[PDB]
Amino acid sequence: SLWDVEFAKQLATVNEQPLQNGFEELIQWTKEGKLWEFPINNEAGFDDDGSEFHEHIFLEKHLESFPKQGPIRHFMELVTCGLSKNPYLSVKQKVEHIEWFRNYFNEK
Amino acid sequence: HYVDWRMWRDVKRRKMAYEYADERLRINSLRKNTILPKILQDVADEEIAALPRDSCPVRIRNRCVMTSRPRGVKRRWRLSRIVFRHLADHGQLSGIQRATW
Amino acid sequence: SFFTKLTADELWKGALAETG
Amino acid sequence: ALPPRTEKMAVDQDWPSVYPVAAPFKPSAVPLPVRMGYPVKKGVPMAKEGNLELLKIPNFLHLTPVAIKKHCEALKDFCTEWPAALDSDEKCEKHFPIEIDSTDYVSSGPSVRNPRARVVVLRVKLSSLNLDDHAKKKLIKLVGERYCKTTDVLTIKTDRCPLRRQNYDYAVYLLTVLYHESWNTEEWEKSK
Amino acid sequence: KNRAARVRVSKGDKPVTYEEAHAPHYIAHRKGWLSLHTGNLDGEDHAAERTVEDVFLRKFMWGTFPGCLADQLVLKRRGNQLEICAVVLRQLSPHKYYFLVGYSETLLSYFYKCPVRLHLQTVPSKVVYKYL
Amino acid sequence: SEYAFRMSRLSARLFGEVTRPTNSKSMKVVKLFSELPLAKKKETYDWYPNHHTYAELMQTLRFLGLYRDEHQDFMDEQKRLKKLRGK
Amino acid sequence: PVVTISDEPDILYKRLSVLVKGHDKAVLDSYEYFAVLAAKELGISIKVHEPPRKIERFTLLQSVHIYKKHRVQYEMRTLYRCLELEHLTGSTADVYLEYIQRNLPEGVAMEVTKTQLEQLPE
RNA sequence: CAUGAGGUGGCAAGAAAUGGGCUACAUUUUCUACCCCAGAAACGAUAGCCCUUAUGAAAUAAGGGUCGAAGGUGGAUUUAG
Ligand SMILES: [Mg+2]
Repeated sequence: SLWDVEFAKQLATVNEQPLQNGFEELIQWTKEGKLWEFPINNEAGFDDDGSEFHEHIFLEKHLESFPKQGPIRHFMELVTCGLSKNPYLSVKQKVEHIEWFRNYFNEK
Repeated sequence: HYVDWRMWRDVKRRKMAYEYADERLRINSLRKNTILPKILQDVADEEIAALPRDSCPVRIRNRCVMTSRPRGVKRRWRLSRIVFRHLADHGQLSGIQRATW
Repeated sequence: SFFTKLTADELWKGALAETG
Repeated sequence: ALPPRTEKMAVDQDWPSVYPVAAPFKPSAVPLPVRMGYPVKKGVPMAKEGNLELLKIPNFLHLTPVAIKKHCEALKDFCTEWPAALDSDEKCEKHFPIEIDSTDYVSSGPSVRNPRARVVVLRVKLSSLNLDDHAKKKLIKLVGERYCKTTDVLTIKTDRCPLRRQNYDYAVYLLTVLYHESWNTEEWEKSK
Repeated sequence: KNRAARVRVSKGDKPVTYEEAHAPHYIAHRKGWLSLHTGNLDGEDHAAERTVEDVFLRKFMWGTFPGCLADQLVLKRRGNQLEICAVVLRQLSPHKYYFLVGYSETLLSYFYKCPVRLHLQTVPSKVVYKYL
Repeated sequence: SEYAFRMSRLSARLFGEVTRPTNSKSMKVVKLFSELPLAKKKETYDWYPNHHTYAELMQTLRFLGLYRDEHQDFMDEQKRLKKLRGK
Repeated sequence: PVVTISDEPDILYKRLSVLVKGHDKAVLDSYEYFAVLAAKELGISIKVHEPPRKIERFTLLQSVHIYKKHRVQYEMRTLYRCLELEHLTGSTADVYLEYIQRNLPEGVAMEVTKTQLEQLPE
């Protein structure tokens, strides 16, 4: 419904007044999304697709199948631990890394 | 539109590093063990060698952003001790005042 | 570059060389 | 066009409306005859109507005491007063065990992504936990550099995952699992 | 003879402004810092990035406002803000200035993803501190 | 001590980190995975900011007539003079 | 206007510490005063102390070329101010923060707010 | 169509002279404890040599063995407080 949208726009225009004050301007900015939402989080966004710690840290699931007695498995475990320790890499990235490693292993 | 050719080269190197970093890291991990076989390690090393230079992280040299000079460059501001000084004197850096001591 | 550039007065001074 | 809003300013006035939000100096706006600068050898500190120094000053022309008071009054809403859980932190401890305490930094500039803010520790008193006999002996053993002996305070710190809330959750879980482990004695234990 | 920012005594003719007429050793003493941001406090991050931006901005302003800056700018930041105080000469028509200002605000905002709102200071002549 | 060792192992298990015993050499890998690599850091890849963008934009502005590289103008003038001359 | 009230329990903050870093002392003092004025008005028990100033110093060459002895040294000072707030409801605390954080001075003044939860044991 | 630009490899080793450092040449010392009531001894510490470790695509640093120089308080002169 483009007509509806147009009507809405018109209504909005009708409603409008100028900036009035500094406070008003600030409010407008906030509404837009230019200014920050106080008090500051250092977070807003960056949600990592609803991970909840175990997805980051406990990599028994993402470890996948391979022989569980050899040095290779030890290495994999170490890698997993390292990944867990990591903050900056996402959930996806670690998984991708693991996959790559697996592929490499398969190739040999 | 960078300051000189050296700067451009550096930038290119940085870009390369960014591109190929993960792979490099993986290869290093593969290499740097006493765990797991020797042949595999050797193979990894070979692979690393094969991978192109400038993607190497060590070739990344620090210069000043403004004047392309490698030395006297504070890593806090990424500018040369001449440019930085110039900035400081006029008063264009907040906090930076002369050490009367 | 853009940062390698500077103000005109300085340039003029450089050109002139009226200060040995 | 004159020095406007100064010559025609009322003696005794709603000042908070003239400077509501924080802004620069504007000597035309300001009524005070402030002279800011180092005096010339035989002269005066520099005049109001064209100083950089004044501009440079971070300023509190907004937030005049009266204005502040007004603001406070306005914001008596938004503010549910806390109950009679009392001062001294004894009562609180008795009622609320555990002390989580994560920080958050407010830097300037376009980005707000500061890693340091994510970190969280969980300082909980061991005596206030109040459900451990043999587990007191085991918990301590488990948890090396944490647990002060002068004041019995377990203090797990979580730095792994990116978000703060998730870190907190992990810490909580870590604590719980630890407790469980302490409670549930193993067979090999006997070789002391 | 150290001779950084200090403008030189040639005669009794050189008209010099207060920021311009004070040597770098006075920065905390008889002067103030032009830029103002959290970066250079310690421990704190993103100073280098800021510095470049600051360098850019002044230059940009100069380019835009040619023969319409009496003295050097004052750059300020408050979270996600980038306030500027420019001391301008009453040379051009106000309409032109207005046109310029909005444009600058928009362009800068789009560049740095930060709502700029510069405020000007109209002064007929350069405010002389010394005839050096 | 065996008991102590066991306790340590348990602790390790609890706190995610390396459970099975190993060397200082193999911990390198772990460290690497914990960290970002040097090349992926925001200090490194974005050390020099854009530059090209800064120049080009300025040039565009100049062309338009909303900005004036005085230095550039001077250079142009010099070039013109040279052309007039010798060259 | 328009506040509303949720049915859920409000979060409890204990001894909420706030550390203000600043280049200039007078400004910092002013800020502290403002904070005091605010908190008291609100109905919040607070106190203030000034932990010691830090001064990172560093030296560089006075010349462009050669002349090694002749150096110029800089310093970038930072002074601190505590703003530890004794006992409050979470919403109130948030409001206070908002009041403070929005209108703090530019560049100079940077606060670090160690909030402190309590909660039930699990 | 080069005093411009990009790639691969390389370039630095001393017959010597001289400047400024470090370390000694020992008993006010050397080693060990302790960081100032002790007990032993009658040095010096490179140069290499091998062996690790760190770094890093790739060996410069760090440690361990081995060895164990000259030097046995310095001339005219001169440096700092
Ligand atoms: Mg001198």
